[PDB]
Amino acid sequence: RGTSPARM
Amino acid sequence: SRGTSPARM
Amino acid sequence: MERASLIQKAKLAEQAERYEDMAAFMKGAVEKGEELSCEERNLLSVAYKNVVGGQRAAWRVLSSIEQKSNEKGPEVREYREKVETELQGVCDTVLGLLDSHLIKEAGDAESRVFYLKMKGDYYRYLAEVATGDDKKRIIDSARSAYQEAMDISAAAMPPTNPIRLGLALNFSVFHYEIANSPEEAISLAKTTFDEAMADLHTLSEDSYKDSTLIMQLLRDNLTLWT
Amino acid sequence: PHMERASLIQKAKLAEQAERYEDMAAFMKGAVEKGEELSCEERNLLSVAYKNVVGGQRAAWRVLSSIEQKSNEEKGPEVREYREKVETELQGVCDTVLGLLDSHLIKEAGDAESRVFYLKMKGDYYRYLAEVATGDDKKRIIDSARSAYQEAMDISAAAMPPTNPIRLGLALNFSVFHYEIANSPEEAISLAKTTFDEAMADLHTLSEDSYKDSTLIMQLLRDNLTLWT
Ligand SMILES: [Cl-]
Ligand SMILES: [Cl-]
Ligand SMILES: [Cl-]
Repeated sequence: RGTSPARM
Repeated sequence: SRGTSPARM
Repeated sequence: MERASLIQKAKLAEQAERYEDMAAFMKGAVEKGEELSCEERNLLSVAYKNVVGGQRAAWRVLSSIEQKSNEKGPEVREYREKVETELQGVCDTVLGLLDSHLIKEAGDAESRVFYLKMKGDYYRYLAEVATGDDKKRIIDSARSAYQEAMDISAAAMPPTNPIRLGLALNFSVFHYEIANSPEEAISLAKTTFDEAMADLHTLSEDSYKDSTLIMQLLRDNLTLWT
Repeated sequence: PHMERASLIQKAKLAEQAERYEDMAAFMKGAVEKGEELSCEERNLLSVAYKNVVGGQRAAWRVLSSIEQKSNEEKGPEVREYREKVETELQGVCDTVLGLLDSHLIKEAGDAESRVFYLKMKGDYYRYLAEVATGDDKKRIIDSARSAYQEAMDISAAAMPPTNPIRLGLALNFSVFHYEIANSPEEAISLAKTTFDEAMADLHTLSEDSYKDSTLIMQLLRDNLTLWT
């Protein structure tokens, strides 16, 4: 998907 | 590093 | 003398790409009752995002095979339902950790936003596989968690904060793909992209590895949606 | 009450597509336990399933051993403990495969290609156990791996052409066993060279599809010879 990485 | 045969032959 | 060992083994499990083990170590560390550091929150999220990611990917493969069926057999549905049930179990475990420990015991706004974004995310993963009246309830729970995180992030974090950005990115994806609100998704992503973009290049050595990857995803989604 | 053999085989094919190799291995173990022989297609589903499961454990083990060695050459017992846990799980999967091979699949007669396939598997999973073994246990495990590979070699030489992909794969893995496990690099180079040349001499006789299959494994022999010489 075009969703956020797990780490941020 | 070297290789060994694939699982499917 | 166990929490330090659990976090050290979760770091080793990540390096060894043993994410089921990593998730078990992080669940154990959370269950110690102590709050998680910024580093530790990412070990928890990396562990479960990789576990559930593999289940989501497998589920999409099996559902896509069902879109072929008779251009077969009940086995694809049975096996997809097994994968679906395991995925739901992992999501329920994460949501249980969030509610029984992490959201209540979060000490600052950035951590609280991080966990509420996680809550919205795992309800969204449940919504991806849900159908009917259950899906409606799950969608409401996901929107509630994301909206609470949005309210806190707007009042407590700068518009360039990577966690605030990732939240807005995911909530816009929730609007487009889950809630059938494409207009709200575009409005949110465009607002997010612009407000962060105006400040990103004006900061002084702040968190840029986090921001750069998220803003690529916003730019790419906006390209597909418009 | 139980699941049909055909359904287990169909779900193993689905599990491969979905890259759920632990599930695939469980479906194939169930299909083997039905007592019926495996087709050429089914033999590959069994090998693909366990090679991927054990491959992930081997990779994790190498990462953890590399960290452990660096930590000696960061003063905690957790690296050794976690490497030992992964090692024990890897050994359990190898023991499961070897158990399937001995309790059902390997027979004293039957299709030579399938027997060679299973004896090569036996040599391979004893070789994976040797990768993590130490002391007098390692010596026993190495002997078991050489016995299985040698029996497969003897059958393949008398029953299959030099270009047979399974014969080629066996020779490739037995040469790696010699080089990496048994400390016999000379025998490893000799075997790889011999296997490649005997197959090359016979390639002219093969159909387009057979030549693609054989030359795919001959490229692995070519690659290791380049690395070793
Ligand atoms: Cl981190
Ligand atoms: Cl049956
Ligand atoms: Cl095949």
